[PDB]
Amino acid sequence: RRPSSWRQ
Amino acid sequence: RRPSSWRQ
Amino acid sequence: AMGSMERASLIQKAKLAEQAERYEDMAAFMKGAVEKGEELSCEERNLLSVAYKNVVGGQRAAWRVLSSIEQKSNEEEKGPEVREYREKVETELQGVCDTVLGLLDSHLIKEAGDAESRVFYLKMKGDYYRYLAEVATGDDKKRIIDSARSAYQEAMDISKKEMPPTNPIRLGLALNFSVFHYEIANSPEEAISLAKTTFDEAMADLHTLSEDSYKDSTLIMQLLRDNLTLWT
Amino acid sequence: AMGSMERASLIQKAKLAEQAERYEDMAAFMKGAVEKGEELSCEERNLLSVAYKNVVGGQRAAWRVLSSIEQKSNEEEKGPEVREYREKVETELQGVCDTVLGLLDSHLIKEAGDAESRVFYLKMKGDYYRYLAEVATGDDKKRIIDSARSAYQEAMDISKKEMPPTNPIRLGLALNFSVFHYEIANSPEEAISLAKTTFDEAMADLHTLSEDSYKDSTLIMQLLRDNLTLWT
Ligand SMILES: *Cc1ccc(-n2ccnc2-c2ccccc2Br)cc1Br
Ligand SMILES: *Cc1ccc(-n2ccnc2-c2ccccc2Br)cc1Br
Ligand SMILES: [Ca+2]
Ligand SMILES: [Ca+2]
Ligand SMILES: [Cl-]
Ligand SMILES: [Cl-]
Repeated sequence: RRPSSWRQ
Repeated sequence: RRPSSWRQ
Repeated sequence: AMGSMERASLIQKAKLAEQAERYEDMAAFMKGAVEKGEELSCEERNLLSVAYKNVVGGQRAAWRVLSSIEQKSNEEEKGPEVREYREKVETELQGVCDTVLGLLDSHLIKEAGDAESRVFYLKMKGDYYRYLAEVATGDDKKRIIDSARSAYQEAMDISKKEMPPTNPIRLGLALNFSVFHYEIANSPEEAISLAKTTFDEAMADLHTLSEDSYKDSTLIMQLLRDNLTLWT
Repeated sequence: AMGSMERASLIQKAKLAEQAERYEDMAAFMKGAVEKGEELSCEERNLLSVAYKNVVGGQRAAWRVLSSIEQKSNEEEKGPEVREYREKVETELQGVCDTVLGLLDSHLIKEAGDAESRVFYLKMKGDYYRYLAEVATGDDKKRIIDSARSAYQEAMDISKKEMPPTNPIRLGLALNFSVFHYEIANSPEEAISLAKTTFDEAMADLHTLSEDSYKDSTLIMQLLRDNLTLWT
């Protein structure tokens, strides 16, 4: 999958 | 809650 | 704004917009397709309905959030901002409903001669007047409510004469008219009666259906049952 | 367009728009607030970031859907519609990124003197160049990538000198720069090294934190760990 960037 | 109208 | 795009390209792009969850674009493409002046096929009518239901559904959800905040404020004496922003969202919502009603009036309904198309468009007309009624407070609120009622009633009359009780558009129309009765017209007994009679008459007709038609009809019957469970 | 609304009213309306999930409105309100010319508080910077991240996040998701459909088409020789619509969404996305970068350049970054604000805005600059790089294919693609790298690198240099290793903005910056390395710069080893060093140095500093700060820092550390698990 796509990686996690910052998100709240 | 609110009732269900048509939705797919 | 869509006048220079081919009808078939607008339809293709509406389907792509649906896949991308770009419902504002989807609605603009389908408005462009309607404005080509030709009648809509079954699939095309569904694309038009899905697009605008998603647009107005987001607006209604936002309006309800803001209306609740505004009500709590009117029970620290804050300023005009909550009312102003609720009014902004409300005006946008009314504009979308007026756009849909304008497409139905110019000229989808008048050219719809088959029962399936005519009932579909009259159901839409009832729905969008119902959304206007949800936010209405002024001199014309009773007339908006009656416009919804009249459109739903004409659709019901046609559907009962021309369609089997399991027809999905007939079922969805009855579902939405029952919601109108409960939520808008302050007629919970009428809402319950309509939902129960619709459910029971569809149940008695399921034996005539293929497996695929049975799936379509029972899905909507479950929505009728969900409301009856909520209301009783 | 927001020039006639009070700064405080724009901020209040941005918070209402967030509650109503009206992120396009939220971004327009926060753009209006930035254009008042005053510096932004910590809370206000977060509102600006949340608003635009949600707007551009929806655009990126739609672009990826359409790009995948277009790629499958280029492997029945259909017409120009998929490319045209992907290009339409792409141009909209680029416009939003250019709007954010324009706010940062006029004049949020130049007035940001404290480490917390300067790192925040440089991280944003890296992020929005990274989103431009995701769709870039032409003469300037290497320069867009280098613009993202340069902004992230300046933010990293400040963050390592001025902030503890558990500071949430420092952690989120390192997370996003690592994603840049993996996804944009074709440097998976650099991405993995950065994520591991960031995680380990934050772990060693958790003992200094209150319970609430510990929760904030460990939440972002888990995102670093999730990427390391995906990449190794
Ligand atoms: C309001 C309503 C109710 C049912 C449907 N529906 C469900 C399955 N097929 C259909 C349908 C009915 C009429 C025209 C097209 C379609 Br796909 C749809 C709607 Br808007
Ligand atoms: C990119 C990023 C990383 C962390 C946060 N974050 C998490 C908890 N608080 C904060 C924060 C950091 C800096 C200014 C305001 C805030 Br609420 C936020 C972001 Br955009
Ligand atoms: Ca006709
Ligand atoms: Ca300053
Ligand atoms: Cl407003
Ligand atoms: Cl297009």
